[PDB]
Amino acid sequence: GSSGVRLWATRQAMLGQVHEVPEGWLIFVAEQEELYVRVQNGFRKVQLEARTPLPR
Amino acid sequence: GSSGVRLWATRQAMLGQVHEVPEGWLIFVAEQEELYVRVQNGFRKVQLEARTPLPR
Amino acid sequence: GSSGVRLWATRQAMLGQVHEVPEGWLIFVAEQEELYVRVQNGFRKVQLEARTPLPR
Repeated sequence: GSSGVRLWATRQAMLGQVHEVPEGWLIFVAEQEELYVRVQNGFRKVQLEARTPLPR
Repeated sequence: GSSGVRLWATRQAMLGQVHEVPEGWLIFVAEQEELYVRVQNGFRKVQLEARTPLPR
Repeated sequence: GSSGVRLWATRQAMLGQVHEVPEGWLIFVAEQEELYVRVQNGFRKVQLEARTPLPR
């Protein structure tokens, strides 16, 4: 099957809808700059490194 | 270019189709709750943290 | 809100277009086998593990 990536502006908006995200979808929250994957009965944060700036 | 995220229920199901998944696609296997990225001649596991529960 | 995954052959190619990738998209660079997520004013590398070979 196929899933994809969903994003919300804030972790707050994301939590309001996370029950409705299917397992296997990635979830990004823009304010906090955090990435997770939805799993059975929860979600697991993806380890990210420091921000690399955009090229000049 | 654009890729996406593919999803399978189990390890065996994913291993059976992985040759046909192009590089740069993410792969989620629900049973193991593991996420990978397809790379040249194989795939690399994405490091995940412990499960965060869904809000009550 | 949904995003997705974009890929490029090389890091140089990706850097050429990364301003036009929206926040919350994942970015894969094939030659370097690196995975990032686009964030405010930059991009963050995703921690990957060693390559698992494709099944026999």
